[PDB]
Amino acid sequence: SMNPPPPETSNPNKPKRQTNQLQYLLRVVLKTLWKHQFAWPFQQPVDAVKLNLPDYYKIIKTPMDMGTIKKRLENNYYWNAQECIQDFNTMFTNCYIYNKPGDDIVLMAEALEKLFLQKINELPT
Ligand SMILES: Cn1cc(-c2ccc(C(=O)Nc3cc(-c4ccccc4)ccc3N)nc2)c2cc[nH]c2c1=O
Repeated sequence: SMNPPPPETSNPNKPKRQTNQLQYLLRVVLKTLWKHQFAWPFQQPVDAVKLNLPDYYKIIKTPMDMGTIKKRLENNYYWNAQECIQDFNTMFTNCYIYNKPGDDIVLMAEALEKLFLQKINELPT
């Protein structure tokens, strides 16, 4: 297909372990962004077929979205908080390098990124 398989969200042989930062990433960061008015373009992988973006996966080499991030957190996929932060950053980068700077999608991404950074700056140690 035009669309890749979605990113893996299960880590079957990794031990399950909570950390304060991962709890924060799920219960504060992801929860706040997931419920935001502008979350909808970002809650699932970009469907280049339905959205008619035949070049999307030519430009975007590392697809990422909040649906994948949510599942990863809910499955304890990440070994540490920085991996999860990196996925958020990748999501936003993809949006900013593919879409035109004036597009409404970019304005929505910036509002979410602002909120993301606001929450990340209060990440527990
Ligand atoms: C990251 N990213 C994402 C999307 C994306 C992803 C999903 C949608 C989607 O679901 N639209 C939708 C919206 C409505 C709706 C919403 C609000 C009010 C009324 C109607 C209804 C149906 C559909 N289908 N749109 C754009 C996208 C496009 C171009 N570039 C990107 C991009 O980089």
